[PDB]
Amino acid sequence: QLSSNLWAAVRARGCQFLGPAMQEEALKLVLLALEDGSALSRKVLVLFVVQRLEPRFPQASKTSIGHVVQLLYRASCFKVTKRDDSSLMQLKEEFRTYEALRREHDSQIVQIAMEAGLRIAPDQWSSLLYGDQSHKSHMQSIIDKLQTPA
Amino acid sequence: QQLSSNLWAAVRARGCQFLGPAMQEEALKLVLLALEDGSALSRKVLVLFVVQRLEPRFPQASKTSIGHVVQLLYRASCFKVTKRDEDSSLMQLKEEFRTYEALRREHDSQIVQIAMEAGLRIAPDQWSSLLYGDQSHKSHMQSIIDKLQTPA
Ligand SMILES: [Cl-]
Ligand SMILES: [Cl-]
Ligand SMILES: [Cl-]
Ligand SMILES: [Cl-]
Ligand SMILES: [Cl-]
Ligand SMILES: [Zn+2]
Repeated sequence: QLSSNLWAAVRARGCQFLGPAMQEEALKLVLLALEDGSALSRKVLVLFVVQRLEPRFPQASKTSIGHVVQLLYRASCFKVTKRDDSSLMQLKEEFRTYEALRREHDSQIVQIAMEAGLRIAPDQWSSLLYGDQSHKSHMQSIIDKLQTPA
Repeated sequence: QQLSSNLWAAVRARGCQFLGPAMQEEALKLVLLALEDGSALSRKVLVLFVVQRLEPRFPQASKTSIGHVVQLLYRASCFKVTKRDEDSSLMQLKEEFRTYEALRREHDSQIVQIAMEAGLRIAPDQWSSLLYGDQSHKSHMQSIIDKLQTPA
């Protein structure tokens, strides 16, 4: 019930979580393209990612990867250069490591759960987002930052 | 060949590469695919974009050789370069070269310029063979040579 309701809330907001392994690889590919400050259109960023993902993850599509990009967009990860032509995205300087990018990504899904009234604990979050229990403290610190400080 | 061997040696000596007519055609189309909308990519990311799509079709493709193809386009003044502080330089295809024909004209002209630098005299028929593997690009090659040789 809980997971189903979380992923519905994510999809309701134009976003997607592709499962722990696929999301991790999708994010590492976004990072590979943008960590040096390259400025890519959605077209080109998605082309870059889908092409490399599709062999291992056949569910990779322009639509599903676009939705992962939208999650990062909603999280304010990008500097956007607007045009008369397709707008460009760069990763903001503070988010050009996997740890940082993953922190904003994960925080955005927690905020979505808060927006939808879902009460999820660190252990549950670790399973949901990583398929393991090695990110409990990572998830606890995300939640603390979204609540009144001590 | 003598002229062919010498031409390609001259190109490679300048940090540039021509992958063969079929392969170079595909490589340039993939550069176009990444850059035709005005995206600004580092050499790193442009090479990655190209090799990831080229290598499955042409298994001899490497980051090193594709890097040399990008250098040929750079040498040919095809890019608008930007550089923010310490971050990597970014390449955009100049607006005038965002079609295959326009991009090939500048690429092909640069290779002709290299031939001239090296003192190689190659006729349009030979050029058509060299750059396209056919005899259907002789007039294209003549126009390129005339533009390099003769003021308009
Ligand atoms: Cl064309
Ligand atoms: Cl012709
Ligand atoms: Cl002809
Ligand atoms: Cl022509
Ligand atoms: Cl032509
Ligand atoms: Zn032509």
